[PDB]
Amino acid sequence: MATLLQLHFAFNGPFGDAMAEQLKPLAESINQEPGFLWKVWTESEKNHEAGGIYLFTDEKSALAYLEKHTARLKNLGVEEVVAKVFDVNEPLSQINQAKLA
Amino acid sequence: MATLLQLHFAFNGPFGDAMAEQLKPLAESINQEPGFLWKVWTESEKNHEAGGIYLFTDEKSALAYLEKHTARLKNLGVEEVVAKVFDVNEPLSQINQAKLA
Repeated sequence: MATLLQLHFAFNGPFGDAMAEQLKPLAESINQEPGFLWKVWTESEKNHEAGGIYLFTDEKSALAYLEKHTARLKNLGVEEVVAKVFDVNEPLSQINQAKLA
Repeated sequence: MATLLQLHFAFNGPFGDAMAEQLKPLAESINQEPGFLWKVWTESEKNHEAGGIYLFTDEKSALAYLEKHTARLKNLGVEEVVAKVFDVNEPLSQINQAKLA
């Protein structure tokens, strides 16, 4: 469905490599979630947060699947994954057309 | 600096039009934050959240400016706007090249 979803959590959930390397070949196994369209290529020790915004197979699975990721980090990691699915509010795209033009 | 920042708060902070319409001409006055590159074109009543991810003049001003937005909504709105600046973790961009290719 090419849904754009927010998916991020605090760093020090895993040590970090779980994202930087171990996300690539183990994502479907470790987090147990596919993604379908693309994956999260975000990590920020300086921000103490790891994750970003990426495309998920759909919105409905997306909010349920935060708990998929979260089931790991709630246990050994940190707090919870912040995942929501927003919608495009087109009126304000007027003020978008500077850098994204 | 074309910094990509997360900026979103819960809906029912403003009635909503503060984003949908009133953000466009009043953004610099209401929130009193410029943005520079582009603005946030997100609104989601179904998610009960309003805001998204957009480019800010820089990261340093970005985390300080959450409180700019927040000084309004902490007073009359909802909780606090969620704003963080993440970084690009390029090794996982391998798994990005499906839909963003």
